[PDB]
Amino acid sequence: NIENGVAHIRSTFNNTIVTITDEFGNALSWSSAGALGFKGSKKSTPFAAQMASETASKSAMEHGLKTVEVTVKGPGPGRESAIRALQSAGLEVTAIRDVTPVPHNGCRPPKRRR
Amino acid sequence: KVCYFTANGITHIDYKDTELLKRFISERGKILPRRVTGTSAKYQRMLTTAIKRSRHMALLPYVK
Amino acid sequence: AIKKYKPITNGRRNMTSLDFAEITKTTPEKSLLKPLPKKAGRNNQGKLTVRHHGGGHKRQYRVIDFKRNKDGINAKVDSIQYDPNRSANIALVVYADGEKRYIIAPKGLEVGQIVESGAEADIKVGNALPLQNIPVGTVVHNIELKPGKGGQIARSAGASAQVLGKEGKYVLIRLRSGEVRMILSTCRATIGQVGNLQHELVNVGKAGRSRWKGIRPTVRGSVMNPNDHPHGGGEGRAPIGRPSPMSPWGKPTLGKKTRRGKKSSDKLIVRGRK
Amino acid sequence: AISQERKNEIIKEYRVHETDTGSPEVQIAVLTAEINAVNEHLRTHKKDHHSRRGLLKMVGRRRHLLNYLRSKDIQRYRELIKSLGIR
Amino acid sequence: MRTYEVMYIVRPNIEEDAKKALVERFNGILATEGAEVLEAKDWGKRRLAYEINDFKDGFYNIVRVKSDNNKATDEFQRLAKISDDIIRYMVIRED
RNA sequence: AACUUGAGUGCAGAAGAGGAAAGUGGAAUUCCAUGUGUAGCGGUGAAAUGCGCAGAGAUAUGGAGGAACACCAGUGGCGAAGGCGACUUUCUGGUCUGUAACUGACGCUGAUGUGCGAAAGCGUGGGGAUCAAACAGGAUUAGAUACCCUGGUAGUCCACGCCGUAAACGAUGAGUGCUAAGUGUUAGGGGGGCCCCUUAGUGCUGCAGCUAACGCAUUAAGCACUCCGCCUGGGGAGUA
Repeated sequence: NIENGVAHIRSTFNNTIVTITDEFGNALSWSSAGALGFKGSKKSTPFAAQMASETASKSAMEHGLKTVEVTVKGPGPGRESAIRALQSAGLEVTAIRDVTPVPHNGCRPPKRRR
Repeated sequence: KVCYFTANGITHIDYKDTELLKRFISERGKILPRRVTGTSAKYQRMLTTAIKRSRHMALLPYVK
Repeated sequence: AIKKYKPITNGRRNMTSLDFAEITKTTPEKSLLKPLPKKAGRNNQGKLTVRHHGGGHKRQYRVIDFKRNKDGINAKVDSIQYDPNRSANIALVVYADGEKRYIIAPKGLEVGQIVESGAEADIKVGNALPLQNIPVGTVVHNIELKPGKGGQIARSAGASAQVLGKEGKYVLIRLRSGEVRMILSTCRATIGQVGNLQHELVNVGKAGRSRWKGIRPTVRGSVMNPNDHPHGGGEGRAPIGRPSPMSPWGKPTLGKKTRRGKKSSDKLIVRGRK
Repeated sequence: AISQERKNEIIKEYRVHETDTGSPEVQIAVLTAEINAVNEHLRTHKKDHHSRRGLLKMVGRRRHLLNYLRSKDIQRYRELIKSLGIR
Repeated sequence: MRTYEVMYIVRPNIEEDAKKALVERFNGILATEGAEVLEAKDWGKRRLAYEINDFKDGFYNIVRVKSDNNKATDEFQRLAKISDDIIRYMVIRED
């Protein structure tokens, strides 16, 4: 394409899955922190998210991407480093919307640890 | 602070009055706590009912 | 409802019967009754083809309107009656200008309710109208499969299909088994579930009461001789000594799918059950 | 339960004198209509246990008012017991 | 005695000739069985706060009725459910 | 025989997730079908089982089904208690305020009795998304039939019945009256947005007084009167 390809970032307490798709929800490329050789307790780190984002960002430029919408889904440590890893590659981040699903109840949350 | 339902004298909040309700729904349609809006306990209840009626009739967003 | 007999006899301990309270007239009509001479499993040659079928109480056939096609003329329910040839009850209906005919009794159809066939009909229990005009989500019984043939699908006590959606010339319908399928839109149904919803909860009790509906005893194959059945023979009681339970005529019986392939209905079954 | 207009005709029917609302002939009669109304409600909503509890309090109030009336004068007790259908 | 306000939404793609055919008939049941409809207002094609059956807009009609039978409003909701033109309705007892 | 203050009724008002039935919604989870998509996903303290390469995870659209109702939401409200939170309608219970129109003690408590009664459990018939006793593994340990992880059955949901137990607790029976205050909040009333007075709830400090102490203190565990239930060292034993 030319531009307007949204990027979905899944930052959790584990690896950060970063995927770059077009505006109509068609995946171009993707790169998680686990696909970069990162071991556990490395996967959920700001450093790993930095390479995780730009690794998929370079694959986007081959299709000619000049506009990204950052849709972040998850409460993970590697969120902000991921977004600054997209501007550092020159992807012209327009919007920062959080899409972490919030149930209006209606499901039994899995039991917590002990 | 002042209630706006006692100050101006409104004794019946109408769910068709979307403009009046949009002052208490914040940025998501989320009902604002009465501490933030300063409406009394008596009117926080009939305002919540009006808001929920408007949401069902698509006069106010559930989320935004 | 179900009446539980008191254990006055052993052969009658756990027996149960239908209270027959929804029925209102206990006698048929001379002009909508034709003869049914029991055949008992025998064919055009005279040989037993289906088994476990024999003597039973006589029964008169009651002509039913499965093809509800009197379109426009209204009809009054005169009496809900008992039918011996089916699980559900039948209801006499008198049409607004003189003719009378039987139908299948829906769940809460009451005496004196009005029913209408047609295409401009309302969506109420009993009225029959084509599947192009039946809203998505309605319980329907007596569903046709072919335009004008007559209801075939869903006709036994407690049978109900749900119109679930559309395609082009076919409507999607979830039949009682759990199968979703498609039926041509120009075919008729009838709004509502069929009555006698408690027919499935009855207990028979007596051997003879099962031997009054025309059932005959069925012998377990594990006691016939080797020349009578695959499971037969053995000195003593024996397990099934084969890789699979078998049928009298030599064909696997616990799992083998016996639906002819290459049928002209395969393009119409979406998901299946049973 | 019973509407206010419905209650008034019961008041007028069994009032001892004019402007009487508290005599144990109108109170008993009003409760009888009220009791039958909740009884009719519970024919459909059988498991309305919370409403049924208020019915038992009304029955007790009428029973105590009937005991008081009988202990005061038996004539008015006999007239009230037959008009209302109370056994 | 009892006063009801009925608001229903009609799909925004209805044919204009059919709109008066539907609004007429549906205020028709609201005047049956002792119902004496007082107001019958049109609110116009407003924007819905969210998509309803893949619709972004819709016609709003508000009808106020008064009757001590309540079966007029029940008959409305029974037919409003069946009709594919009405996509949302709500009956409020107003006192 | 007489009387209204007790108790009830009448009239004018008030608030409420009080209960039952039937409908209508939005978010989310799961599964299914496709489009894009490529080598991981997931999880831990580290793992691994596990799901993937037969295309998983992710992403977009659509569909099916079940369950619960974010924000409002609070020492907030209602109910005798258990308990009751999406919205609408229909039936329906209780409570509070004011008035003083009516009856003139019609009241309290209450053995036996008769009903209601969280979860779990049972029967019948449905339903089954999520979470899951038990069960399977994978780990940690010296061992781990446990905490951790991966799944997973009954159950969790509905309709009828049955069960009748909970740290069912304010660990505080019900009714009535009296006895310093201060300051809140909920629902009303009357006077001169503010102030004063007042009724009923719900809170926090705090006098007298009580207590072994902790503490209670006008919502007593103080001062009095009526009625019921219960206790008489610990085990054996809530067992015969």
